[PDB]
Amino acid sequence: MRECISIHVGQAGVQIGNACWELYCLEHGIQPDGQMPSDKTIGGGDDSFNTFFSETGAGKHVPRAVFVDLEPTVIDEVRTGTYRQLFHPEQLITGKEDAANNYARGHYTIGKEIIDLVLDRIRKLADQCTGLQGFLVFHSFGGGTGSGFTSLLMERLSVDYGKKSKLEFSIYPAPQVSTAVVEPYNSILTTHTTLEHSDCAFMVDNEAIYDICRRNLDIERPTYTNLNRLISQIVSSITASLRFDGALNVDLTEFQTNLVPYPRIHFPLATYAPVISAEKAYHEQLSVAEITNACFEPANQMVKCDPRHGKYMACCLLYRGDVVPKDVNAAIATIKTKRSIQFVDWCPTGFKVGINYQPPTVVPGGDLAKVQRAVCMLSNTTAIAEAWARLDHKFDLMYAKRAFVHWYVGEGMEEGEFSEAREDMAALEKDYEEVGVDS
Amino acid sequence: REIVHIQAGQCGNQIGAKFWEVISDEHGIDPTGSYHGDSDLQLERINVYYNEGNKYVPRAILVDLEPGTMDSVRSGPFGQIFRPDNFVFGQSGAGNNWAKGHYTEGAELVDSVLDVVRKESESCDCLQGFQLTHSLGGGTGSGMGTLLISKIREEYPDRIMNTFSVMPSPKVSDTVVEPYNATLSVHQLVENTDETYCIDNEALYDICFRTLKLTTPTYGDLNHLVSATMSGVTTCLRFPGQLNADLRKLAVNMVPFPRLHFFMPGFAPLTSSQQYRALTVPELTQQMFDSKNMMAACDPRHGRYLTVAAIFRGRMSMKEVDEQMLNVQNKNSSYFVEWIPNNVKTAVCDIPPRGLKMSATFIGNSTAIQELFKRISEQFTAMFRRKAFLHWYTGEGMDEMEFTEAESNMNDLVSEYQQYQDA
Amino acid sequence: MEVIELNKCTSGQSFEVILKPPSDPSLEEIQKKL
Amino acid sequence: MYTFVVRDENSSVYAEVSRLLLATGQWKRLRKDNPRFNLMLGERNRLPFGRLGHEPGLVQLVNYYRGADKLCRKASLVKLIKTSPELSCTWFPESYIYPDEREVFLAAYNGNVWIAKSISSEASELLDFIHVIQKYLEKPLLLEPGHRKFDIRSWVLVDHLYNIYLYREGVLRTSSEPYNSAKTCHLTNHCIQKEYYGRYEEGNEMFFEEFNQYLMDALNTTLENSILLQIKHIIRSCLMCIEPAISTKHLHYQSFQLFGFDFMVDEELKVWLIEVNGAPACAQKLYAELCQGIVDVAISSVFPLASIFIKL
Ligand SMILES: COc1cc([C@@H]2c3cc4c(cc3[C@H](Sc3nnc[nH]3)[C@@H]3COC(=O)[C@H]23)OCO4)cc(OC)c1OC
Ligand SMILES: Nc1nc2c(ncn2[C@@H]2O[C@H](COP(=O)(O)OP(=O)(O)OP(=O)(O)O)[C@@H](O)[C@H]2O)c(=O)[nH]1
Ligand SMILES: Nc1ncnc2c1ncn2[C@@H]1O[C@H](COP(=O)(O)OP(=O)(O)CP(=O)(O)O)[C@@H](O)[C@H]1O
Ligand SMILES: Nc1nc2c(ncn2[C@@H]2O[C@H](COP(=O)(O)OP(=O)(O)O)[C@@H](O)[C@H]2O)c(=O)[nH]1
Ligand SMILES: [Ca+2]
Ligand SMILES: [Mg+2]
Ligand SMILES: [Mg+2]
Ligand SMILES: [Mg+2]
Ligand SMILES: [Mg+2]
Ligand code: NA
Repeated sequence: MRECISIHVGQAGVQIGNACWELYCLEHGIQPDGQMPSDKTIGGGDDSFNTFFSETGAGKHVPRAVFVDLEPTVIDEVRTGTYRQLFHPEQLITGKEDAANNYARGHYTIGKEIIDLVLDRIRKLADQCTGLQGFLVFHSFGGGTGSGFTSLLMERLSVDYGKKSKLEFSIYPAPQVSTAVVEPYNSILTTHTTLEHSDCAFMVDNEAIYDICRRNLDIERPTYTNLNRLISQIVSSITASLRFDGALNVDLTEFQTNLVPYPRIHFPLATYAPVISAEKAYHEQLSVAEITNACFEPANQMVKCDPRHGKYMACCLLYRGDVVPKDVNAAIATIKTKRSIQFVDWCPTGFKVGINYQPPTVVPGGDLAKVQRAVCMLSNTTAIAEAWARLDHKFDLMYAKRAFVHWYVGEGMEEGEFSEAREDMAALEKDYEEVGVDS
Repeated sequence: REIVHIQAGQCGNQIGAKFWEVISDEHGIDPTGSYHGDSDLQLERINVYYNEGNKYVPRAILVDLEPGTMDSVRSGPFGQIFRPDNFVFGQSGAGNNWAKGHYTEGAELVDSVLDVVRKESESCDCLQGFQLTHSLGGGTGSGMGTLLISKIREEYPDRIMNTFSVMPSPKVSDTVVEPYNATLSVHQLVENTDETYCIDNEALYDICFRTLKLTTPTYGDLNHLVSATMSGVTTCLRFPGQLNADLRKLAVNMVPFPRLHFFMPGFAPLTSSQQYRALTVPELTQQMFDSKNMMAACDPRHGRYLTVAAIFRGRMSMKEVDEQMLNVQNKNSSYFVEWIPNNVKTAVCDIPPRGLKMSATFIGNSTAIQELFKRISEQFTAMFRRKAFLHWYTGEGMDEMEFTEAESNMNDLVSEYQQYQDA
Repeated sequence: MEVIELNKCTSGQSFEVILKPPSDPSLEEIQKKL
Repeated sequence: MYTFVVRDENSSVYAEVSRLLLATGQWKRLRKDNPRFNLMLGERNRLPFGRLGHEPGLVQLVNYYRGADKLCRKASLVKLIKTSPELSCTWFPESYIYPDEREVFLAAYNGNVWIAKSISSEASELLDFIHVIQKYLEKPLLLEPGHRKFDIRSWVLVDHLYNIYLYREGVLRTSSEPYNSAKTCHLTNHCIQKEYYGRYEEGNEMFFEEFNQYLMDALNTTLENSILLQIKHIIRSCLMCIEPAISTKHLHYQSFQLFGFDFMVDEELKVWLIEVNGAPACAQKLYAELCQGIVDVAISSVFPLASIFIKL
């Protein structure tokens, strides 16, 4: 067994991290006080769920998790929440005043002050690990902390843990879900600074989550709780293979091996189905063919884009519930003859498939209904570059007038870092075009 | 994240005391400082404006160079609630003279004020910055107030400075020297504030006369408008919710270039109350953005919105708010700049003000504000070309050169706003 | 359409299905920037 | 009140379309780069499809199908017709390379005239002028009097539901020069005919009413039976083939697009697809009617206000 440490930075990373660990405890039968009746080895073990939980002599299962926010109000709702007893004080880290939606303030001004503390508290978790695999980092692209401090931390994690893998779950900004006007700046700045320190990054576009919440849960104006509980379902689908018995994506290195042939093109598209309203009394249970077909519907993707106008490098299908290989291959054969599914020429046209028989867990009283089967598709397609092009375009509009730039220079950042960052994203966009388009 | 409020001069302390009456009510604080409210959103962020026998005390400093108006605050409805040591006043007055407030009378009193500021700042767990109420047309709020702002910046250079600045108008004038005092003050604000709400007495008078059909508006009528605006514009600072704003995020998001930090507020429904028909969300959005509803006498259709922040208060359809807000931009896209994407943001708060089941308040950084600085510049120039009334200022040690430089800096400001109306 | 590397356990199974074959800054440099 | 933008000033057809939108008082034109639009009349090249459909509270529609170029450029169309199981045929001339299928072109070369574009009887002459080599139709149907050649242009509208609408009015673009099989009586391009005309029909443009009468008098058949059935067959085959690749059915933005199909007719009244055009112009006589039909079925179907087409 090899351990994974989760790190949650800024408001989005913390509040999403709250939802995930709530879900993880439900999936594993761990009560809010940290007790786990199913676990018969008291105070130790190297089961699969021990990758994410350590154990005390008292029998308490403790998340290998750190929560970090440069303001105390969000983390305080963990301290005093439903799982207070799960975490211990050392894992919740709050500063005094936040980064004010400003990457440069989160990265340079406040980050300097707090990085050594955060690294020290992570070291206390790494020391309890007999074989640390690396880190899962949850954060927004857009926040001052989520963008500015995350990038400083990722740089320092590559220093202090050079051999360890680092995975990201990144919340990509969408005006429908309250955004700062400078979020394009923050997004580009932090992608540039984090690009070479992350081995695999799952972008989640708030616009996509928001619309799924409106369309499939028929919530008229979804809350952060609605958004985060759906996001946590997808995150849990992605991390299940680390926490349960299985042979696919069983450690962080396999994510890179299976999803990322080229280190810079390391942003897989996630597509999830089905998402069913819980106040919908009687709903037909979707079949393997249907939920697999729904994986090629842009309306189910975590980032809206058109994979038909791009090329695939890698594709993993992650099923939960009543699913057998026979049905998967039937559904795939059908889909190959009707969908437009082009792989690059230097890659096998195929699917790695993982099945966990336990159907998804939902939060009692949440807006998602139990289903008897679901699937998360992870595909590395060049079509996700549409998300970069969109963001890059908004950055250009504002930067052409140097709008807001003075806030960043006033924190000690050189204007040249904007151009550095933007030029990196320009290369990134052209790497995608080289890989996935022909003239 | 505590705010320290300072109110200076006659106007400053009058609209200041109304602000505290209004929000004290909204948070359930009675004149004696004891909380007797019925909801817990009221107390959740109460410490932003109040210090804590479980009584709440405004973190407010009351400043004036003559004792009159502050005797009136101490006798007013909520007068008991202010900390007695936070009244800081002299005897001489400022004679509606910027130089007296800034250089002679005010200089004598400013260190006493900073001692009270310092004491309030020390009892702060994490000081956000300062909020000052004042007019620009008099002597104490204008001259001493900008002197305070400068001294505060020097002692707290990493904190935010926010002002509600009442701009003078010939339609509601006390003295002819108001353009001089206002021009000298704007120069101070361009340099030493991060955010200034322009509260234009011309716009308030027009609104009282035309819309509210009050034919003889008093300062009490004008101040009813300012009170409603100050409450709405501070809502997201004082109440918990979706979006918990603060002074620094305000400035980062609304100010694309450091000198263009002068905002036009807007409010709906405009009231003198007397009406029980609550407005539909479409109507709030329509009126709020109507020129006849903005507290600065500027035509937004003569300029462009750089940034806009709107807050809707009461119980109403979030879905309908977003629809109407998006409607207004998508129907007049010409009045929003292309080079700041998604520059209109909207918040909601369930807790309506008093006497209203729903309201809307608008914060706008519009290039049309240049019209207000032009108006002042014209009035300034009409007198200054003849050096009229200047002896009031040279008698206090000032030289004409200082007026010339202030005129120049304000014309520069007008130019800069026009530069981005044509971008 | 080939099915390879099939692994089964009590919790589920995994496999691969093939449809067609194919044709760092230092601690000091950080501290300086900060 | 709907909003739209105009990013192709050279568009004859959508210049008329926008002027009709304005003349309803319910459509407002914004500046080119304003993102807050309902309708985009996009540019011909590098239209930014990835930025469409991301504006909150805006249903967005664009007048091009992303991916349609595969039908609408001659190399792509030959490849498309050759590798698509649903066409790869009979109504497309044997077509074939870069300056591959060079060995294969010479293998069939063993009437042996061909044409290159992107006309000779000797392969050597054109391989060194070099692109696609297409079998030249040596036995066209010749209009008389005039012993002359022609091509048929059909306008086809595909709406956001991927319904296919064939405009009632075609146009024959005719050669005004008798056909000599031993390059102007061979190219019916109108710009080539009014530069190297006006003889028999105004503009070397014969419309359907007259051409049908001609077939009735000269051949005892109709335009519908002898030609249009094949035309409708071909339009459906091409567009239904590419439908899964370009359909905006479940997309975050919607497309429609106007196409111009160019057909040849041979001596036995068989119809041949020559090419498909993704940015066609119209016949002046027909602009009013067709641009109004575009607004009715392509634009107001998505954005309603307060048939000239055959449904294929
Ligand atoms: C002082 O009251 C408000 C301030 C803002 C304001 C604010 C003001 C803006 C703006 C953005 C934003 C951002 S919004 C955000 N949501 N998530 C991150 N950032 C931030 C947040 O905190 C803030 O303080 C910023 O764009 C133009 O004007 C906004 C308001 O309503 C929308 C408030 O009432 C009108
Ligand atoms: N999905 C989701 N998005 C969130 C959540 N909270 C904030 N966001 C998004 O995150 C971005 C804002 O960054 P935040 O994480 O809130 O800000 P922060 O990291 O705390 O940084 P500062 O407050 O500036 O110090 C915006 O795009 C929000 O829409 C959340 O709980 N869930
Ligand atoms: N195999 C073929 N057989 C007979 N005539 C042909 C032919 N290919 C082309 N032509 C003639 O050439 C003329 C136009 O050729 P083509 O359609 O290939 O290029 P084009 O000028 O139309 C490019 P576009 O219209 O897409 O801008 C046709 O009208 C036709 O008379
Ligand atoms: N809106 C409003 N304006 C005021 C009020 N009192 C004075 N003014 C204006 O303030 C300016 C005069 O300044 P004032 O505050 O009285 O002088 P000060 O005491 O020296 O600061 C003039 O432009 C007046 O119109 C008030 O209560 N409300
Ligand atoms: Ca155990
Ligand atoms: Mg935060
Ligand atoms: Mg181990
Ligand atoms: Mg006075
Ligand atoms: Mg043509
Ligand atoms: Na004195």
